[PDB]
Amino acid sequence: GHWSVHAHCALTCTPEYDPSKATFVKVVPTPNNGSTELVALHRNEGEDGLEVLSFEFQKIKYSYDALEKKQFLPVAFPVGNAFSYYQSNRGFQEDSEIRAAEKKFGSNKAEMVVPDFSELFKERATAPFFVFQVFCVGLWCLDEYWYYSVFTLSMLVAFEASLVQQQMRNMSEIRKMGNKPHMIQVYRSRKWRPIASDEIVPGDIVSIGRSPQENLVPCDVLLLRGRCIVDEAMLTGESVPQMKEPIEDLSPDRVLDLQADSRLHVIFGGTKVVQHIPPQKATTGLKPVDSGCVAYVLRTGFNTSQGKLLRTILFGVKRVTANNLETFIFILFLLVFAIAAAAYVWIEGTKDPSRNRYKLFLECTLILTSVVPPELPIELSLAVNTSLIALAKLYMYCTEPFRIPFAGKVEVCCFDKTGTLTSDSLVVRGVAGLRDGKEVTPVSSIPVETHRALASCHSLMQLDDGTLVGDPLEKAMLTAVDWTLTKDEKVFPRSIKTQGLKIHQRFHFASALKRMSVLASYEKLGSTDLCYIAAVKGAPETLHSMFSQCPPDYHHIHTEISREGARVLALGYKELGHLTHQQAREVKREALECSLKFVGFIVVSCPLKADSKAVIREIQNASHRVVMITGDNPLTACHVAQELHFIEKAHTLILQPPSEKGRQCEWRSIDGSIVLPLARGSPKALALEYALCLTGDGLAHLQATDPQQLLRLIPHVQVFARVAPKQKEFVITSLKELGYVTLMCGDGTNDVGALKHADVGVALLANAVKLGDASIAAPFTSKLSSIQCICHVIKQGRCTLVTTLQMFKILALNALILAYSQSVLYLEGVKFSDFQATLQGLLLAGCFLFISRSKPLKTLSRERPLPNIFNLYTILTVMLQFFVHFLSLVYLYREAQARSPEKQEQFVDLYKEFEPSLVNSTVYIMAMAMQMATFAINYKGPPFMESLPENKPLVWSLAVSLLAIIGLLLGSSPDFNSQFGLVDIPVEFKLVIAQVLLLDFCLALLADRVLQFFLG
Repeated sequence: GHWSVHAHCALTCTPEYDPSKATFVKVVPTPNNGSTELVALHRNEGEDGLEVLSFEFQKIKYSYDALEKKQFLPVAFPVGNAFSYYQSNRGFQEDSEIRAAEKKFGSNKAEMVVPDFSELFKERATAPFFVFQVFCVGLWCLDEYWYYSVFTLSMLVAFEASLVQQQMRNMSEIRKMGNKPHMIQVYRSRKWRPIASDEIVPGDIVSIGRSPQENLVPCDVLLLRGRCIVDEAMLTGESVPQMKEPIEDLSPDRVLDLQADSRLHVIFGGTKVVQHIPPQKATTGLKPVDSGCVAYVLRTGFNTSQGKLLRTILFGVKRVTANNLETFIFILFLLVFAIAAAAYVWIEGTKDPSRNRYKLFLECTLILTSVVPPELPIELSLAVNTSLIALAKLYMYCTEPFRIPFAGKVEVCCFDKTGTLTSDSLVVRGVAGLRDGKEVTPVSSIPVETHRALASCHSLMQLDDGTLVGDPLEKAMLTAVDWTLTKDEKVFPRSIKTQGLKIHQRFHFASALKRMSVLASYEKLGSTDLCYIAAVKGAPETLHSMFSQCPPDYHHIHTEISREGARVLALGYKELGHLTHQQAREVKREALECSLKFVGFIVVSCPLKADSKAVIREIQNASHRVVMITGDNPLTACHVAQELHFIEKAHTLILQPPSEKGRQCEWRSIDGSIVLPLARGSPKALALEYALCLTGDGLAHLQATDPQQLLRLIPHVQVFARVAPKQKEFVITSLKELGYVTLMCGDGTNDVGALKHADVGVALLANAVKLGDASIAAPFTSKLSSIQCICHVIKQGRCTLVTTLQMFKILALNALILAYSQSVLYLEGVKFSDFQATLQGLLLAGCFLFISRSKPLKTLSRERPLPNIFNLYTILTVMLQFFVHFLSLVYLYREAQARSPEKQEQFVDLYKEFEPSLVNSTVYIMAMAMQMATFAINYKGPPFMESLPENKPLVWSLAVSLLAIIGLLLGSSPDFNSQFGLVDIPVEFKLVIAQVLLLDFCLALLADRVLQFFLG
């Protein structure tokens, strides 16, 4: 189809090479994705005298940089300009130049293109396989087999129309998620205008706000000023809304990076606005009529994140393509036996001079067309569709079907304990470090300084309804604190006679700094002066050095707290003395951390889910390896891992990078008793001796020193800890490079990048639907917080893979039987009339459809599905069965031919049509027996799928086929077999026919089962 396009383009107009004036330019799709297309260039007048030829591909604009690069390049977006310049940037000033800029840089239309069902059918009809099929149908027409042609063409067009219908049903959903265009209050020509969403262009300044109609954010915008409560669920999927901070406070020397500064300052498109905080009237700047937060438009068109993902959804694949090498080699092998049969056909026919040659070549081509089954990719699509529909009932969505089959081949599965293996809600047991010893004191008895430190240090927010929403950790601590949080960022104690604390501004968590700070002031008792007190929290290991005064048992108590597995978080509070109002704005975010005072720890219990234990046990029972990738304390992860039996060795040793440069890395055990430096040899012996786990800092050190030993060590490691999001992508890709099929289950925003690159990925959304950033483009998407989705998806993958193997085997045997039977038996002047091979076509169609709908078991088993069709078992069984059936067929033919009386007249009138015979009867009955035997023998039952009797449709179909075979062989009803035009056989030789049929069936069963037993 794609190659068929360029011939038409060449015919319409010649390709043009000269860059002076090109009428049309071919578009290279690139192997990753896309399709071959031709686009007409756009010629525009240049105001400055410089012309640019432009084209649009997938609604993405690219330009020929005739000035510097002399090549096609995408249009540069205003995001690349300096952050400080945009701070100083005012925006456009006049409307004529506004249309000038809109025309010259293009526009953005969030509406998508939905092809018509007729158009979709026409576009699918160009596929090579449908053309091959319709050619074959025409060949059956030419061989006078008119009924055969009409039935096969009807079935093929019916299935293609069914595919088009399900494609249209999917397109209807994409239409449903489409966002209707709407008016927006935007700043242009030094004024505010009512402007529709479609006509927004980058460089515009828009003051967005909480729309009374709950209108979604049109596109990505950069929050210039003000605070806003934004619900990024439908895009990002975090149940916790992410705060947005104004950039006027940001330093001008900073250079904006999308990856680093995405969460707190740039407002993504497609999100829903809940509440916007208006800036103070004292500040001088952009003044909006609607009193909404002013924002700058960075990215538009489909180059925005939501647009990128949904356009990749649309123009990525119409239907899943599975024309892999295995299918090609299957066709090739069946075609090899086809060519052998056809060669015998031609030779034996040419041995006879009387018969026509052109007709003989016609049935030769008929045999060839019959060999390649017209239903070959149809049932692969059917099996994938049935698997998808079955997997749908488990409340789990699948954005892309194609790596569903990859689920069966999984060997190593990755898990995250944060939020996925443990509930995020949890509970707080107390506040530690405020009393002598390792004992944790209740929240009631902790000092008031700890009370204010815990209460102030929170990023929680208040909605219009005022419901408390935020991080479950902060949620739980404030619940223990019990101080009310008001919409005015004032924290009031419920039962404590202390003045409330008003948070002036919040510094949020940074991954690199591993800390966050809160800056606020409290009124002194008996005076109106404002005393600024700042409470901070973060990584205890980082927070230790920043304490000015610290107890000696800090690391000791931290070690024992992490021993229990409870999440430990150090609390800090600095006096800071008295501060002025302006100086509070003056102080930067990295200055609050210095000269801190220790306040104590907090123990945060992580409750391991009970349902986790059974699924982990089952997945280890599946001859699979499980690896833990998480970010908390490494020995905390060790406690979690041993609790779920992730590690079963006598001891486990942690890896640390050495304090001094040039020192060889040395492991230390959890108890610390066993210490051994890393050896250059294989860690297999140590792994047998004890379990190994890697820390994130050690991971970085091993990356920086030499990747080789790291690559050797990764496969045998069970626990990964303190791993930042980039290094999770690192570890997933590293596991993939070893060749093991990778499965990962993640929920947090840190896991998006890793789930992007995993071979099979599932994303879990709490509560609910959120439909997170990953879940848009994750391989799979699950709505249930439990991780039973892992075992369910693995089971479905096993089932679909075994079904595909089954299907290829059935098609191979059945095609070979029908092909050889027809090929030689037409040579003997014995061809099927319309009714009988119509019947066989119905039996094949019905049996294929019923076996396509197999059901799986309830529990998985230790045995592993075969990797693919390319294994010795399949080829050896197909050949052994084929010879076992071939010998029987040859015996039947010779035994019959030794019996039928010869021709009465050598020359037969050409006008005479088919007249019934007995060889017809024997060959058709034997072929039916062979199809029945194929279906009965090759159905692999437990423990990979249900038993043979359980699949009631297939049992009924096989029973009907066997009843038809037995009734025809008996020939009890003369009307019945007369309708089929089958001549009666003498009973003395139904005896032999039945005996040889049973012998063939039993030999096939015994041979196949003994082969399975020997090569299991």
